Amino acid sequence: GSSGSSGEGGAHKVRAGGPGLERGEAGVPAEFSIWTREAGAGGLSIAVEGPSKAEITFDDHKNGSCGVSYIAQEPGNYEVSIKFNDEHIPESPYLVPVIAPSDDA
Repeated sequence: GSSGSSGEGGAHKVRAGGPGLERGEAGVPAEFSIWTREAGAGGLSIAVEGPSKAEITFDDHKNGSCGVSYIAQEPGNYEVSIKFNDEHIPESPYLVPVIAPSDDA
């Protein structure tokens, strides 16, 4: 069995959602906040994979949220794999269909 190690939460007990996850754009930074007000504590991993290389920036702003952003030089469906405390959540990996924005000048 075990001795006794406190630890509540767990991958499943982790939700993620943002205005960027739903959809993204090529050349534009896609930010998104992760709702971790359920799980007790744990690490977080982000990996954006797709037809091209995507930039990633992690900056701890507060204890509540961290704020993660990623830019895709090329359009396409970037699959961002999110692992909590070394565990795959029922919401990952994520599929963000990025596209190249066409502006008329």
